[PDB]
Amino acid sequence: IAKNLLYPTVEEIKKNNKRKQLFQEVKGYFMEVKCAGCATLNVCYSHSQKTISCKGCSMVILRSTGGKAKISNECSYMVIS
Amino acid sequence: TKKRSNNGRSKKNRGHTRCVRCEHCSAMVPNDKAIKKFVVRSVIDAASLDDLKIATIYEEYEVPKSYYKLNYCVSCAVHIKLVRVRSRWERKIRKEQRVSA
Amino acid sequence: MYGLLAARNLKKNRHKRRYADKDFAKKARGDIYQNAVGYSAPHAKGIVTEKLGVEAKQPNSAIRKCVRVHIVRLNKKVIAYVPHDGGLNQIEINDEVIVEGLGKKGCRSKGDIPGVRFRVCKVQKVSLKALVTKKKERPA
Amino acid sequence: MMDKLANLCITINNANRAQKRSVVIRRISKVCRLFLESMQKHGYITDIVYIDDHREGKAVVGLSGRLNRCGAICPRYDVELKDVERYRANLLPSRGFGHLIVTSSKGLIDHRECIQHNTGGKILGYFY
Amino acid sequence: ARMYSNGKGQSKSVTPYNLTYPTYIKHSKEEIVDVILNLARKGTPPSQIGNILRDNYGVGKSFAVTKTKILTLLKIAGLKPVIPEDLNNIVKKCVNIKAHLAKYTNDKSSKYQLIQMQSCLYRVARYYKSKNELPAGWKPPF
RNA sequence: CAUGAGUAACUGGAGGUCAAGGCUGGUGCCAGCAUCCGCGGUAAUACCAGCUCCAGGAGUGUCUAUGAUGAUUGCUGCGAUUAAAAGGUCCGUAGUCGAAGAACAGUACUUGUUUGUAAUGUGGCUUAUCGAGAGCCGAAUAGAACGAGAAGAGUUCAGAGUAAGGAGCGAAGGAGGGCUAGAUUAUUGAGCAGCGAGAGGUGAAAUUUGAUGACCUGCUUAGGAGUAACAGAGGCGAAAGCGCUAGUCAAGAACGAAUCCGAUGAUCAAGGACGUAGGCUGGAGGAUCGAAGACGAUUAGAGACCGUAGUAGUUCCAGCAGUAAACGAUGCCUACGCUGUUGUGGUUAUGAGCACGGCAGAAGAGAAAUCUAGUAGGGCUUUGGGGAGAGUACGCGCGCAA
RNA sequence: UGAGUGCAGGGUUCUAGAUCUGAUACAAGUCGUAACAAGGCAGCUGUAGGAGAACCUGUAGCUGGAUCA
Ligand SMILES: [Zn+2]
Ligand SMILES: [Zn+2]
Repeated sequence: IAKNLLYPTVEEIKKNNKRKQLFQEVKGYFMEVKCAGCATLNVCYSHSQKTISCKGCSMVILRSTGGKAKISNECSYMVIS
Repeated sequence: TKKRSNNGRSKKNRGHTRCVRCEHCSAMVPNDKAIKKFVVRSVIDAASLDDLKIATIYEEYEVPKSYYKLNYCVSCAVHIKLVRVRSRWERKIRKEQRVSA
Repeated sequence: MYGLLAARNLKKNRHKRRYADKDFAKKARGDIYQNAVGYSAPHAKGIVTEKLGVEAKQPNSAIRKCVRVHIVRLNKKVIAYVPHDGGLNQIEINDEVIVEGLGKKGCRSKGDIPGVRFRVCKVQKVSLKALVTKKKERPA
Repeated sequence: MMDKLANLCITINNANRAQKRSVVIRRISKVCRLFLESMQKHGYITDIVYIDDHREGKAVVGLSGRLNRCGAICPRYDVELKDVERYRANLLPSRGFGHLIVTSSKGLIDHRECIQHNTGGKILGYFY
Repeated sequence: ARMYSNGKGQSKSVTPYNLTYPTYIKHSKEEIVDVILNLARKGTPPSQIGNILRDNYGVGKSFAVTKTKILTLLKIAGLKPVIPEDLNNIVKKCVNIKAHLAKYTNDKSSKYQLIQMQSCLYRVARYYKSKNELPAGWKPPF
């Protein structure tokens, strides 16, 4: 065998389609987002199919789109899973 | 035997196209096959511009142009000598022609 | 049709294909018993009714000597060719002749003779080759 | 869908012609494993790894310089021990070398082992 | 390829390698099981149950916590529908096309779409009435 | 065993295939020969004879069926871009063909033992001078009885979830389709006003129209078609096909992603639905163009090509019909496969991908031209077998007819 | 149980027939010249009229075209 064929470089991994690999890769992940102002934390999915509003203050925190969802201008997040 | 790879026309990924009429003989020809010619002609001939300079009332004048797109069927284009017969290797060369006046 | 349990489909298809062969078709679906010499018999007896001549096909230039024969076994009348150099002189009207095939796959014309399909073999019970070359004489 | 044992053969035949030394084969079944394991016993292929991807399966293999050709037969004809030499003479290039593989109640075996064990079976494929 | 047309699309979503337990989440097992059965009684399809659980409550693929599948849980709770939800969505689209054609009779393209749709219904029916999921003499609403 | 003796070859051929003569005399496209190709018109190695050679030989020529020749019937093993040959497009029953993982069972499958073949045939040995011949031996096909093995095939399961299918979610794209309400010009026709002699048409002209005012320029109106330029080796649709602007009504394709169900699938006789144009049955309408018909020219003649004019049709609604060079002359699923460049729509670690394309080489392939044609016992349907007669006759099914 | 034979019909295969209409071969007859060169109006496929005869004319299509522009 060839090392190149049995163990691809991480560069090669990132260029391929998610299915066309030796082992298929998950692209979606979960995150904790915190609201500007009220500083409450909400669990969200990347690639969300639904618009989401902050607990309590009801500010729209996350907007659904054709691809990866859009966090509102002031808010911030961390990957949890 | 098959003479041209594109069957002599520009249709691909379509069933059917609009027809147009030949300028010289009014024959119907498909739009994607017709020979096309562009013209931009001054309303006034070059041999008169030196008289125009003394005839006009205005301080300066720009002559109006006239614009045309003409269409020809194969027989007319060959006969009027817009196109000519070419050798088996020349047939493949594609280049844009000049706009006429 | 190439599956392991496909034998029935395969057999019925391949049988139907064979009718495209002219040979198999004629044996199956044509009139193979219409002829004086053929599937039916190797030789045929008949009586001479008229003497006849025919032009050769182009580019040759000749008159070929032929005979009108009434065939005993079918009651058809047919044209036959008389092979040898002076052969026509060995035959009288109302003689009996035996007649033979020209040797093609179907009954077909041979050489330059248009539309004639048999040839004479014996006259009055004796070989025409012997008659012409004067090796034997007419029964009289 | 294509037959998995046919797919295996075309994948290695083309790669061999293109002078590659290794390939990945994308859909694998139980008899495909046993076929590859046969080619390893006779030294036609060198190294085998199997990937357990939960999506069918896939294999990575190293080719030797000794492999000229392989192929599957479809359908898988039943043969008596009397019949196998007919197929041997049809498929293989020489009486001296190469293998015709047959499935039997004793696993995959070659046309010589058929004589030793005294058994026919079903015809599967060949390599030389 | 596609069944009624010349399509060869490839858009799907990847199933994980292992499933674990979603420890990052903010509810118990029993709460998640309560959320499902509520959404069910309100009349939502089980594919929508899955979407909500992922989007709002933060659970992927809705099985890592429960060790049981959504439709099986609904049968355990007794909330099973009269017709499988796939066959049900095919009858709806047929009705819609017939209601359009009823007022716009001239539409040859809609006529074309109806005969395709109707074929798909009976192909699905014959599956279910073999697995004993429908009565043998069931017929479309038409 | 013993007596006499000295007898005993023909059939087909000799230009090529195909072994063996440009030998001598007759005949001059005659008479004849020749399976096929071909010989002969006065210098015939091919006819008719003489003489020498060749081949097989107690035998050799001919006719007729058949097996082989022949991969020109194709299971092994042919073809379908242009030589003969992929159904105009879909749906669909019978039929043929159908994941991974973990297990289970023995009727096919393969094999043992035992039955099942006189003659013929097969492997042998022994005796008629020899050789066929005769006599004796051994094993045997298909078919059946009882055991055995479990890879492939088959049946089941769910702490399993296809670059298999169907249902559903999110943001977006397109001359895809039906309906409602509007639009800028243009071509004809009428009304009225101005002007006062030609307009039209062609390679060149005549029919023809104009003082009842043409032509051209104004203002008014009435209709019925159409959507120029932008506009492309651009887009959409199952194909046929689809190009002005708004509003409205259903369904579909593709893309993103940790949604749901679980074999629901491929291809398809019979049966069913769509199908440019021209045509037919009934209604509406009728601007432009124009089969038929009628003239003017040109020609030996033009019935045609050109010009004047003119009807059915050309448009719409409700139906019938079922053909096209319905063509990329290349069936549908599913694979394995080199590089560079340019598009269209989404998505993006901004490195790239996925679907649908164009172009230019390479390597292989092929009779070449060229490449939807490379590699290959993957599955299923259609289809060809030297020219003609013939896609014709008779019968049958659909259609108002064609 | 039934041979034979009446009388109507059918199913098969052959054969007669005034007259009409195909095809094939016609050494070389009569009238034109439709195709193959831009063959003297570029050719061909479907459909509909017309015509001594090849064929001509309208409508949609194709290049196997005289143009890969
Ligand atoms: Zn907040
Ligand atoms: Zn023209």
